[PDB]
Amino acid sequence: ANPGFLNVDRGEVLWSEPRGTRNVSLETCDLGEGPGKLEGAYAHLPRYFADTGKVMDLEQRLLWCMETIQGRDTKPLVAKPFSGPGRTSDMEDLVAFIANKSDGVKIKVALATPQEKEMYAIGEALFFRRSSINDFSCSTCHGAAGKRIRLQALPQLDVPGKDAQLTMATWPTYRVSQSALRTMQHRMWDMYRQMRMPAPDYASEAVTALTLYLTKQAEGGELKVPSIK
Amino acid sequence: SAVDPARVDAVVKTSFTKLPEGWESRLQQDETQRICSVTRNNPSPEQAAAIMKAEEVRIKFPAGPVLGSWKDGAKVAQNGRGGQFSDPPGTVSGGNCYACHQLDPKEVSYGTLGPSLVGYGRERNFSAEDAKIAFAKVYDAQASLACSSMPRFGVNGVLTEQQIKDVVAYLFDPESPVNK
Ligand code: HEC
Ligand code: HEC
Repeated sequence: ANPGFLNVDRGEVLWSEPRGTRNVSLETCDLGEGPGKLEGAYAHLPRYFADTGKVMDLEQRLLWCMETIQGRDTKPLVAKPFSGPGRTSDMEDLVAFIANKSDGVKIKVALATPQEKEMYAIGEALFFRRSSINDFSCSTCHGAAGKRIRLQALPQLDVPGKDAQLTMATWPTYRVSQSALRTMQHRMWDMYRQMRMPAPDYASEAVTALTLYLTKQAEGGELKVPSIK
Repeated sequence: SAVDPARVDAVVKTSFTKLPEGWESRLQQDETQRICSVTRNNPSPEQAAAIMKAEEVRIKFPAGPVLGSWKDGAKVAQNGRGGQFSDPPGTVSGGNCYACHQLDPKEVSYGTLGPSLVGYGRERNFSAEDAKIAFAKVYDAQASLACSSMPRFGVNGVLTEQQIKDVVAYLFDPESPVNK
């Protein structure tokens, strides 16, 4: 029914698997919905975490847990966050699994503090921001309806409504043309890559700022994750 | 208003730390990048006007004619590689017009973010003067329309004078599939 159900079941392993100097699993990792509780947590991500004092996506959160809870050496992961042929990504698998624990749920981020409203704003700004040799912005290709790049149609993401909901409901997803499950991080990387920008930092501020905007414009979208593309 | 602060710089500055040699510049907006971003690509009349004044002066025209090579212009139109960090050194850049435009009427893969350019030359009676207009449009589009979604190809160093000569020919050379 979907080749992206490996990552689902590979992410299940790592969540169970004790690792690090402290050698515990991420079964007690808090994702916003309380410790251990996986249900709907991605449908409410990115969000503010009191234990750091900032807004955070799924990956920035996992990584935090790896550091403090597990004591896992995250440095090799922030370096190879996106899988290859013959090499998984324990950052794309734990996203598949955690995302699937939010399957059938509706996307529901909320601007509830000074940190989250500020983040969203800055993400709105980064969405419109023109820069570099091609002058592109995301809003250049997501700034209207019924438009397509070559043969592939474009989702409207500068407004609330259908396209956006459906988009964030179809991420993370499995792309066959790469035969790999991919996360919002990689998409953010791929799009800045093709905007002729420098390569954004994996799990950086800018990426997570964008995601919140995209996810807030996606409100109501009923997660069907991980998808086939 | 939700006055968005200069906290956008840091968020970029601090989130874009892996930079290929000489790419810090790719983060800093020029004054016509900055207006188009702060107004969501909706300039006001006065806003649009100032841009045009600064953009149309930046346009250099060729020492010789406008028209170049439509057969080599077709190559500029189809190439969507170039400028990327993922791009190996020596990668020849294109204008990639096909991404956003219909060009060869026979061709079936084309975007609809930009205007149909099918028969552009024929529709403009192959006028040598309207080709100057199409040249200065490719060299710098924001010279004629402020905050336009077409890349300022020639002013941003993506297209060479000669490539623009070549891609314009593709729109204007009567013997091109675009004009047939
Ligand atoms: C080259 C023009 C272009 C630019 C620039 C661009 N996009 Fe895209 N976008 C596309 C195209 C084409 C697709 C379809 C590819 C796919 O989803 O497999 C797409 C797809 C997406 C998707 C996934 C759609 C889906 O449902 O699968 C997201 C999310 C997205 N874009 C957001 C962004 C963001 C954020 C930026 C700014 C970093 C951006 N885009 C910049 C053209 C563009
Ligand atoms: C990233 C999107 C994009 C790309 C790439 C692009 N165009 Fe455009 N183009 C547009 C849009 C949007 C307009 C309409 C606004 C304007 O006048 O600038 C336009 C306008 C034009 C026009 C004038 C349209 C008219 O109304 O008569 C011409 C001619 C043109 N482009 C040619 C080209 C050529 C040649 C290339 C390849 C070098 C190219 N374009 C690449 C998006 C694009």
